[PDB]
Amino acid sequence: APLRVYVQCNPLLDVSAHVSDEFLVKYGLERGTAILLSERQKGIFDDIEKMPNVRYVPGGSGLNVARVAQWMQQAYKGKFVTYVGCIADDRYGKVLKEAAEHEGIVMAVEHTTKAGSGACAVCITGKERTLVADLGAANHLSSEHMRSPAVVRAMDESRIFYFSGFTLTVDVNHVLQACRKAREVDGLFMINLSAPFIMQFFSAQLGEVLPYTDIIVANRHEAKEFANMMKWDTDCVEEIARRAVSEVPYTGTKGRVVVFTRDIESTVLATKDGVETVPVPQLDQDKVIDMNGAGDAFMGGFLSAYAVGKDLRRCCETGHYTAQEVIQRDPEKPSFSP
Ligand SMILES: Nc1ncnc2c1ncn2[C@@H]1O[C@H](COP(=O)(O)OP(=O)(O)OP(=O)(O)OP(=O)(O)OP(=O)(O)OC[C@H]2O[C@@H](n3cnc4c(N)ncnc43)[C@H](O)[C@@H]2O)[C@@H](O)[C@H]1O
Ligand code: NA
Repeated sequence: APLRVYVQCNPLLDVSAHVSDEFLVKYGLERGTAILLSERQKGIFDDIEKMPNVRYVPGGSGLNVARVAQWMQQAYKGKFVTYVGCIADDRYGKVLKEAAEHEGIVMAVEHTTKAGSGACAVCITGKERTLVADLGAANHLSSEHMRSPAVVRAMDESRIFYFSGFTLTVDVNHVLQACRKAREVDGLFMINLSAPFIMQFFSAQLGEVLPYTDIIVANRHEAKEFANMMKWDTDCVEEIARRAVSEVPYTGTKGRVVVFTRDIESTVLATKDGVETVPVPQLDQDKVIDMNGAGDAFMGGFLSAYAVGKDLRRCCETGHYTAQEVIQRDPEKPSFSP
């Protein structure tokens, strides 16, 4: 029976379409990056929606992670992951809540009338996806909600706490509440770095949370951006991981773990005990489809194995399995267990 997992992020509906390179130029976008919607992107949602074959699917980084983790523990629907974020009681909000609850996630979400539920433009150019997130309701997640009975109950019963780095743009204090709770319950606190812009523009917030963070998960690019933020003169992912273990402030007792994924190259796994690499199983690249990304899916599999007490390398193997499944989607039960 898996340990209970608490996930917090921004629940967003993904609005996905294939766009031209000129579409990216028009909107001031850098291919393959994620940003928050700004005035520079005025009109982008109307434009993408006016297209053929646009898709509307529940998204949000942490909600993706929660759904992949729950998919790996289907005997524990209602009894495994609780997700916290803020939505409106609108069409998008109802769909995000329904998809997650149908899958067995407990959706301890706030409702606001201050903005409509968030959405993310997912602009697909060949093999790459460029993401523009309009948080809407997600940016209004309140301290009142964080102290509400449903949320405190969920935190009290959970032993693994996962926040996306994307939460750092809302209110760092919400994150710190979970950081302190993880200590209270002798649990684990984990964050993903989410995007280079987190390190570029939310470094103060990230700095507040890192000392309380047991496991830091990122990809190759975010690891290099983290090195840049730290002023570390290295692009060596193994070395960046080594230094994030021992040089980034840490006040916990569970042990600091750093996990940096490298797409087809091996995943870097570091602890006080040393640095290892975990190979990614060979996959025919003609099976990799341009629909889904791999990062949240990796994190979902990682948490599904961590929750049942598997060693760190096995957690990585499980994340590779789930990531490889998700990127091949154009599937009822997993064919791999931690
Ligand atoms: N402000 C915000 N707030 C909240 N949500 C927000 C937000 N902004 C955007 N979002 C949300 O973000 C979601 C999309 O997130 P996500 O699903 O994570 O997609 P992504 O961010 O585009 O991730 P990448 O595909 O680039 O993966 P990665 O670089 O992290 O992993 P890696 O390549 O190392 O690969 C990892 C592993 O996968 C496997 N793998 C990957 N590629 C291959 C390959 N080609 N062949 C074999 N294995 C592979 C390997 O095992 C590897 O270790 C959307 O739903 C959106 O709503
Ligand atoms: Na991601």
